[PDB]
Amino acid sequence: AEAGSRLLAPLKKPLIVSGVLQALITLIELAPFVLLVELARLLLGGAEAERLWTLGLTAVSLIGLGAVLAAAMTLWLHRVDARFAHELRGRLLTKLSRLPLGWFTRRGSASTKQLVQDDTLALHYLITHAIPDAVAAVVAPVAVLVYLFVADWRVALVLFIPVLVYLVLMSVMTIQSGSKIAQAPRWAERMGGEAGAFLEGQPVIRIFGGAAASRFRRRLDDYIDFLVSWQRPFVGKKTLMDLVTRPATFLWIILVAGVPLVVTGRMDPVNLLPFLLLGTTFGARLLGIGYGLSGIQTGMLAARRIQTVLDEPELVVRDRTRPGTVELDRVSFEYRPGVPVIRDVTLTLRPGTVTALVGPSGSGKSTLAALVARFHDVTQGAIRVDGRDIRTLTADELYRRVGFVLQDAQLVHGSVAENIALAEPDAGLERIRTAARDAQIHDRITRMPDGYDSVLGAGSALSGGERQRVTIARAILADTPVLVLDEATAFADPESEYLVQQAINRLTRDRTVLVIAHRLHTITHADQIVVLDDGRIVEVGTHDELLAAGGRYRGLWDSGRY
Amino acid sequence: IRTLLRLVPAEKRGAVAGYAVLTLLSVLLRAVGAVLLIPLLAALFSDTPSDAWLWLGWLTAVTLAGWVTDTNTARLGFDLGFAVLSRTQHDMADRLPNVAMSWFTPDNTATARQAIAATGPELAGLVVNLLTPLIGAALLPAAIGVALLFVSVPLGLAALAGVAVLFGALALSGRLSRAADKVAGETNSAFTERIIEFARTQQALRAARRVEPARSQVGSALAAQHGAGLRLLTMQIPGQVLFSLAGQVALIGFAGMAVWLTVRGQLGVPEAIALIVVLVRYLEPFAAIADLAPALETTRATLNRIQAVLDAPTLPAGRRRLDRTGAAPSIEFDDVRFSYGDEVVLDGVSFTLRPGNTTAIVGPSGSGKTTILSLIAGLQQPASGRVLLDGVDVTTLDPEARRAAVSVVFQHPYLFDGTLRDNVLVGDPEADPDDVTAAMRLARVDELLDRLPDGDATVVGEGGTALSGGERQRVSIARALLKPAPVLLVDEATSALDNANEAAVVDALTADPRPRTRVIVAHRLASIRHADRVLFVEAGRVVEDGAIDELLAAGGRFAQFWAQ
Ligand SMILES: Nc1ncnc2c1ncn2[C@@H]1O[C@H](COP(=O)(O)OP(=O)(O)OP(=O)(O)O)[C@@H](O)[C@H]1O
Ligand SMILES: Nc1ncnc2c1ncn2[C@@H]1O[C@H](COP(=O)(O)OP(=O)(O)OP(=O)(O)O)[C@@H](O)[C@H]1O
Ligand SMILES: [Mg+2]
Ligand SMILES: [Mg+2]
Ligand SMILES: [Zn+2]
Repeated sequence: AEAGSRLLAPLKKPLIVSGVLQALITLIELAPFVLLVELARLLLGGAEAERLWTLGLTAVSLIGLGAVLAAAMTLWLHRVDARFAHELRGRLLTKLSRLPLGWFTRRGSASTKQLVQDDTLALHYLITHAIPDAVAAVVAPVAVLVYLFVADWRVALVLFIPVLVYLVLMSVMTIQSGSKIAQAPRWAERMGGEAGAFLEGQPVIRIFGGAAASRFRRRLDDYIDFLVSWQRPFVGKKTLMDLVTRPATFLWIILVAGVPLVVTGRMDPVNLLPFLLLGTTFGARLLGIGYGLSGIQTGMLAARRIQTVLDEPELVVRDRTRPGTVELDRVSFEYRPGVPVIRDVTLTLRPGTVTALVGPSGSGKSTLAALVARFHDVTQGAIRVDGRDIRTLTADELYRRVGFVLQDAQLVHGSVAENIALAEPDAGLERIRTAARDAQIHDRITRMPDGYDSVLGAGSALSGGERQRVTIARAILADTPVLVLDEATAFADPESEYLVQQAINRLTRDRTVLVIAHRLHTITHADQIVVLDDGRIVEVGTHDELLAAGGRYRGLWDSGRY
Repeated sequence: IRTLLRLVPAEKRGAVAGYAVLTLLSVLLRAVGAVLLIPLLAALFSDTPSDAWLWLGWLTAVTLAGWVTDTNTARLGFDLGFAVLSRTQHDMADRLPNVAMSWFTPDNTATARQAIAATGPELAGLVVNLLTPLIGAALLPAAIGVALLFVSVPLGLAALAGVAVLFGALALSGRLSRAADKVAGETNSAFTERIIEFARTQQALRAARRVEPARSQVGSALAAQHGAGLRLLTMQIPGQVLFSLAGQVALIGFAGMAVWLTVRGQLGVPEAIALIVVLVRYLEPFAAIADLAPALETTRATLNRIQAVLDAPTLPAGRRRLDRTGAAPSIEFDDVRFSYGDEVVLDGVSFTLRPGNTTAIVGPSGSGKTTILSLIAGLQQPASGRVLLDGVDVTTLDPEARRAAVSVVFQHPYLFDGTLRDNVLVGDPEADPDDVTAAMRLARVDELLDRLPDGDATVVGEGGTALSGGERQRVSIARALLKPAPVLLVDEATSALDNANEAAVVDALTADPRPRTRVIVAHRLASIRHADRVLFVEAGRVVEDGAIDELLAAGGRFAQFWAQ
């Protein structure tokens, strides 16, 4: 696979050496049994004792040398694999930092977890074991069989019977499970998505249907049906391979072919000693790669998935190359091709002005905020911050110029100090208390058991309106020249909403602010009110001008009183 | 292993007895097959090789019987492995919706996610891949030692002497690596929860510039994951060294006794040569145990997570049912107390809702409004006090009857990844298309179907992520209205909807033709239109309540609330 060779290119020389070392090791692991054959041949021959001690002690030590070399070789090769995955996992996280945000929405958090963690873990056998097992499974059966075929071709041919049966069993097993191996990672992604939604959507499941009617229960039953149909023939062929390749199976068929040749005057019992001692050894090497073809197939698929994401388009920072000003020029955008959401929007945001973005639900006002953040590139037109295109700005410059609150008060697993200081983690507690105080959340944080160290993990510590005021505190602490407030203060009560708004006006007096609100009574003070209907600017003006116009804004304002 | 037998179904305990008998029989047959070479080669090397036929016949019978035993052991191991898989996974799927909502901490959610994530082929093939070779590899040296007693007593004792060394290495190898393996799993489990957080919180992280691995929390969890992973590879070195010493010590003990007997005439040369083959067969399980022992410790963590969910505290329930399935019940609290941990939310709430009426709940943010609705729907339960539906305590009510009594609109609309229609149908999957259309038309979701290109087949993201904030809110409202439950709970349905859509939705919450007792947790004075009663809740009790005109006339906290 091209996508697999490109990804595993850094491990070219480590993997070549692991193949060369295992050829030497497995030869060393077979040397004791060649010497034990000579020890056995000389015990029958009545040789001198000191010669037997030489063969006996050398053979026992060579068993120790092979065990030491084998253990050391897998240790180094396991650490090469461990260091590659850290390098690879960090590469993926670096890549995902830059991808357009439509990648995350169309995929989900369960597929990202499978990508960064499970798919990199799926490469373990391919990197650490596939080449060691392949070289062992080649050189050891080949070295043993060539040694034994010279010893006796009659018994040596009979050793091919379990070998050929093993090759047929793994080949048939490989073609059968090839389709299921490819289908397997999709099912894990789906079950991770269902399991994640099952855990996250627990209030919905508890009230609507419970366990019985849940989408997770059905997919759980379907997944096990896939596993049983996948694993029953796979495990069934696995055991026949183990039975075929076992030492007891080789030893029995050596004796079935051997004893009649010895009872009759066709073979000496001395010449059976190579078969009894070495004939039973190479079966375990054969089973190593036979059990391992699935690891290679899954690893090669995972490497293909990983390199596909690392080849993704990236929202590049191009080298094309008034303060606080943001200008939208002929901006258009499509979440999906052929589905307009923004249509030729032209707008300018100037310092010391409050711009209110209003309109019907689903008109694209949150999309415009995301476009200024450059979560997605505009399909047409341009968005320029302080005279420079954001496609030319780097991420640090872009997000130091403009700050965001996003209508979906996402909180990370950490303390409220870590959440409020998300923008500037090096900020001090004195600043955090100041930012939290302005966001009207400091009093709540004081009442917590651990105070500002209290953790904000899953299902903890805050109501919906309290989460939003934490994210406002984050934006205050960032202290960027431009600010965007996507539906902020939506869950805030009127008494608390006034205090937060008054603080925002105080802090952003001389700064560019883009407020987005459905509650039109809260944006009467805006310098300009921009009405976005069906992804296009239908009217622009002050509150009185838009009311007198008798257009969409007057309709929304009149309908606000019910 | 003690933990796995706990998870075995009771209906399969007949198969475990058969599996155990065949598993012991597998070891006995393999060991007899190995020691049957000593008389066979002794007869083969003798002056009368024709005597070798008797021992080859017994070897053929023992080996053929071994194939039948180990094939059946594989069928039962597969059946037992998947029976435990489907039993535990279905039990966890059944149990988790009944587990107390306080149990879903970030640590336990990781445990439940990993426990559910164990559904793959690795856990299913547990009995085939781990227990069968572990039991065989552990008992095979002991069975060869017992089998060798019929050839020579001290030789069998010497082979049993090395068995004790094998178990000594087996116990110590797990003991040395148990401290490091626990950290490796814990740091690897934290890394899972940060990738999910990383993907789920990209906008907030990207704006905050906490997205690059040098500055991100997932990058820090990756650095700790790597350090704990490399530490595990190092602290596992003593175990592999200790198994190698055990194998070498057993080799010296076995070979030392064989040579000692041979020079003293108690053991012929062919018997001694035959024991070299039995020595190799005796020593192969020493290496097999070494390869399987690291996998044994990861299984113990896997089964512990599964048992952690199965031991999770399910919520109290009964077997009562409402007097009528669809009639509007009266909702009342009788001095309800509630607290999240030590932080109190409610401190003696007592109200009564008339059946079939619509009442409103308003108050400051963080007051307890969402907690009140959760207690009515049974998501939470009081620390003390009681909630009664139609005069029947919900804590003593059937989970089916309790679940069917309430439909809710949540403050934060969560939609499952799927089509827009599938999320509406969750309210009542058995409803006919006429009923589903009525629910969508009431919730103004019909307008979405015109604007959206795929209509009701629009693919909703994780949550309602692939929909606007106001679009997913109306899909949630259609879901709640479709359900025929006689109690409707509404929580900030106005938050994400524009003025035109808000007014239609608010009118639809009461224009719904079913008779329901409605509770409206609202944000605006206009949002509580058509409300028969209003409850003002502040600091965990209903400080004030009454009609809208009554409270405005009194100029109480209700009037001060809208004055900002
Ligand atoms: N999971 C939780 N763990 C701990 N405390 C919580 C949790 N959820 C809410 N709280 C706290 O419980 C109290 C009431 O919260 P609740 O969600 O019931 O309020 P609310 O009136 O619905 O608020 P809002 O208008 O902000 O949604 C507040 O102190 C809130 O911080
Ligand atoms: N990730 C997405 N993928 C596809 N379509 C999307 C996505 N996010 C939003 N949309 C659609 O784009 C249009 C506008 O979305 P957006 O979130 O910008 O709306 P909005 O005006 O902010 O909404 P509201 O006022 O309800 O919060 C709607 O059709 C919405 O369904
Ligand atoms: Mg929006
Ligand atoms: Mg709430
Ligand atoms: Zn490995």
